[PDB]
Amino acid sequence: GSSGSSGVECPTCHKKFLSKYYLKVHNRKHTGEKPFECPKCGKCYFRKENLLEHEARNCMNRSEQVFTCSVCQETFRRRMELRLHMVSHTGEMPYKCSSCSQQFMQKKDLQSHMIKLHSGPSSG
Ligand SMILES: [Zn+2]
Ligand SMILES: [Zn+2]
Ligand SMILES: [Zn+2]
Ligand SMILES: [Zn+2]
Repeated sequence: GSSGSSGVECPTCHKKFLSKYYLKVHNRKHTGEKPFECPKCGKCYFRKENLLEHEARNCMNRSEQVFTCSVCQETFRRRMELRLHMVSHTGEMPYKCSSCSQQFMQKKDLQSHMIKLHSGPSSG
């Protein structure tokens, strides 16, 4: 049935990809001991409660690579989206700017933003 094409393969789930890059980032999950994991698909869930929900909320199903929240188990076809969504759970992003008052998830992400956008090689 389902077929793929020239590319790498996951020595864990046996899932081929277009480029190693994706394969690696994908394996990120596999690695790292976990307490529980959906016995239907294989989604590790630190908290049991979360695991149970998911099973009902959503499970393995031929569909575009999406992301699942960690509080409401939402659905995001993109990674960044989830990041901009999590803020709703914690009010707002963990990091913020001062000149523009931007928002970021990482400290370095902000510092660099102020060192390039605010402190770029241009005078604009
Ligand atoms: Zn895999
Ligand atoms: Zn599942
Ligand atoms: Zn959420
Ligand atoms: Zn800024």
